[PDB]
Amino acid sequence: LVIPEKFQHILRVLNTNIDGRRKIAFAITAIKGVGRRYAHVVLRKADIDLTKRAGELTEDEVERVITIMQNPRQYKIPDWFLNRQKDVKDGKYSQVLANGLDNKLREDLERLKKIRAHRGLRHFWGLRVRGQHTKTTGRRGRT
Amino acid sequence: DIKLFGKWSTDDVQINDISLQDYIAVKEKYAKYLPHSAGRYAAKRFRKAQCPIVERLTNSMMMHGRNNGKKLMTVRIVKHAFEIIHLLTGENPLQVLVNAIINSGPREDSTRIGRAGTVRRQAVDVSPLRRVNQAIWLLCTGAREAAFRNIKTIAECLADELINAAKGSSNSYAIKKKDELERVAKSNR
Amino acid sequence: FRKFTYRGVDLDQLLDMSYEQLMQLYSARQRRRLNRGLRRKQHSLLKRLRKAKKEAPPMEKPEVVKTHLRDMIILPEMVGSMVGVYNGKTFNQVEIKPEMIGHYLGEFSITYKPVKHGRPGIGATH
Amino acid sequence: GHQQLYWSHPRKFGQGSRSCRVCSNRHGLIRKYGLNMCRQCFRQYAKDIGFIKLD
Amino acid sequence: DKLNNLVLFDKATYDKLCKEVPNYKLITPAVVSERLKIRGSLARAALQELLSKGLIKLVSKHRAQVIYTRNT
Amino acid sequence: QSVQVFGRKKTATAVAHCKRGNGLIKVNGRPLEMIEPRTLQYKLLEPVLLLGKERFAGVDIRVRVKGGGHVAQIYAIRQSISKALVAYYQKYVDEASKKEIKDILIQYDRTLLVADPRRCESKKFGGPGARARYQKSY
RNA sequence: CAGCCACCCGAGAUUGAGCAAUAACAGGUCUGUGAUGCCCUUAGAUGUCCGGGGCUGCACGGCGCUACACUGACUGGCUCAGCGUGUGCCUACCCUACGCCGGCAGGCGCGGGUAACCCGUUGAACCCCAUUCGUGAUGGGGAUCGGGGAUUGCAAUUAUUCCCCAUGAACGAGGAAUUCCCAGUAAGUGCGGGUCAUAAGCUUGCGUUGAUUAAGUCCCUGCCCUUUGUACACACCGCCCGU
Repeated sequence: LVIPEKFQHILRVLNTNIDGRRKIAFAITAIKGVGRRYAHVVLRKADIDLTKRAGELTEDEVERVITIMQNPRQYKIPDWFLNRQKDVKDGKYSQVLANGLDNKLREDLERLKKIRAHRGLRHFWGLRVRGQHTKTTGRRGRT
Repeated sequence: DIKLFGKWSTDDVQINDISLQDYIAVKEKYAKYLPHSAGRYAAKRFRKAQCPIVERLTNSMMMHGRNNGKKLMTVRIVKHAFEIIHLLTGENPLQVLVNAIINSGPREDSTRIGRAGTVRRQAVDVSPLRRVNQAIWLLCTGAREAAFRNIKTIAECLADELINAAKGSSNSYAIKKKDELERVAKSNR
Repeated sequence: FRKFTYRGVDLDQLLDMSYEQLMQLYSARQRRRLNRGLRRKQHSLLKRLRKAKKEAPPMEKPEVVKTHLRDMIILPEMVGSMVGVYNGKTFNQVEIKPEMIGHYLGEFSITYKPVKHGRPGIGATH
Repeated sequence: GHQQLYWSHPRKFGQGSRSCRVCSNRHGLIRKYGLNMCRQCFRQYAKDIGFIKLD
Repeated sequence: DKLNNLVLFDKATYDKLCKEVPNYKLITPAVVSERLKIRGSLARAALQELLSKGLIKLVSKHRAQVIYTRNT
Repeated sequence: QSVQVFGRKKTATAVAHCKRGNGLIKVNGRPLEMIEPRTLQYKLLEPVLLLGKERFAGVDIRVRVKGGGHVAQIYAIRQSISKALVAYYQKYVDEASKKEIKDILIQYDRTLLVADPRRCESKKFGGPGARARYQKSY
């Protein structure tokens, strides 16, 4: 329950963005390595208590699921929630860390720009790579 | 006899107006243990004009066509109107429904003028059958106006719907539209 | 700088071992036309490959060769030869980097382009 | 040309592999139930074959 | 603004659940608990949990316009 | 034992197998008291138990109505209850008891037992549905 | 009287379609036709060969799509409510259960089915709704290209590729004007069939859905009848007058 001190409103855990107003399946999803079915499988394989709440969370719990995100090969599950899966720069599913160095961090997008990949050109805009018949098309990519 | 458990009774309804004997059918054999038993009033030669108040509440609330799909929901909301108004008032829900809709609602409701009218309305002596039925309609649409699309916690929205429909708070939009209708009715006077 | 790695999977390490076990790990797509067998209906592609790699080594635009085949891929030695569409109306000449193994967008040559768009104004309703 | 260039690939299945069994027309054919007619020939012969307008 | 909310059960969610809410003629905790400006849904959840101590099985939640107990 | 009254609402597939015992109705393995919808329970349990619990101990009925939809097997169970009781008290008690139990089961339900032939209606060409067409002409 | 409006021994008191007259159109079809009048003459003839490709050079004021929300949730709930196809006679090209490759497109294998007999008790909503809603940018997108690996068919380049993944262009039904709609209709969703070597956001049918209705009118757009006027009859998109 709440105690007469600071609630876990705004803190820097893993440089992610989350505010304590939306409930479960949304708070865990705020970190790009936790949420939905992957959260289900992690909570299963780690044998975790259902009652635990994220309202006053501990950093270790999110970190451990993130470590599982880095290395899900042993678990025999899709290493999903990664934009870097089977992509250049990782010999094996590796975790890149830190922010403010996005160009270096996501150099995958720089590799896609230097090869001028239309697929890569898709990222940065909201549109279909296939491009459907002339109609409400093109509107995909509004800034 | 037939009653509600060992704690509630349903034989406490006597208005004695001698005017609800031509449209509200209680005369001879229209009694039901059942709140609703799959009526076929459509196939009948307009034999649906002797309809009681509970079925009006049953059939006059849904917005658009976004509730139909299972009359399960209709009968369930009849049952839960029963129980929720019973919880609100501590007595027979239908009795207090009538009590709290008669003391308010349409005194002279919306009805046109002569052969064609849309500019203003006419302060019309509302017939007891149509006054009661349209007051239940007011409560139903106010329930789907207040309980639905509410900015507050919904377990007292029937209490505030009763407040808006009878006491006259400036919360429900239907009650201010009816206020404009009453302003026209007084324009007639 | 950075060389070519096969989509996060090592390539020089791939060539470290033998060659008979690479077909068991052959990449996705661009093998169907010759999937009927490493037999007839294939000699033309290898003939053009020898043609181009004799007139132009890798990392170079080839000499008058216009093959329309996807050039079933095993290694980024495909550079040094160009997939081109020949009609008298289609002529693409682009030097493409050797990062193409069984994967996306190794072909910049395009057989169509938008046609002259006229004036969109001059009224819209009457 | 007569038998040397053609007939070197499966192409026995296209729309040209069918034609109306009454007029040898390849447009608007009816494959359902196998009577294999066009629209208009079937409309002409429906009474005789056994199809009657009731719906 | 960024209104301050508490994600889980709270003392305010536990507040006055049996002190003056069930001692009124209208036994409905919704609006009265809402006056505390603390989430009323979890207040209802706490009230239901304390009502379902284990003597009578109350696991059904039903719709929003749902009944509450009589304890006056 | 043959009474030949059944219970059939809408198109639900029902069986009314009669042999002496307690009157129980099995729905998805859930008996009459504990019912599948779990929300229309009072509306079906009110007529029988308030008059007596041994009231159904006359002739047991296998009622296994494989009904899908709550309006389907709900009110089908009460149709079965009323029909079985009325037929048993008709054929195997006497005419006067017939009259009185028919009176109470008719004040239960005046006239809504049997309906007209109707269901979801057909679709016509020229439009997406039964009575609807393509783009509008204002 | 013909009939109409409501109901007191009482299952039933306007289901929806098919057919659909006389007289007409210079309405459409000679690119459905072994249903046919009036024709052409001489070289990569409209019929074989066209890797590539024809509307796709396109910004939801032509069918089928977003509910700013307890009427809504992911099986603690289904003994279910429910059109009609499916293989070799020309002709190889059908529907598929079940195991393995598998935690999966797709591939392999024996098996059933000429069909109420096999697909199949067709996965046509999950009603308590065991990740679980307070002032709702954030379950009402996730303004879609990365990933076990990507097709029984030469060609998948605006296209049958395929099983699925954090709020981010909309914000409360978005009006210049429009070959929609009244009792299981509108509108969600999906499932079939025709097209189909590959394929349906097309069309044609099929499913859980209502009434206290508006038991209305001729103000629009039209139609019908009567009277009436006409200088109209190519019939008001007429006739016609004058500079």
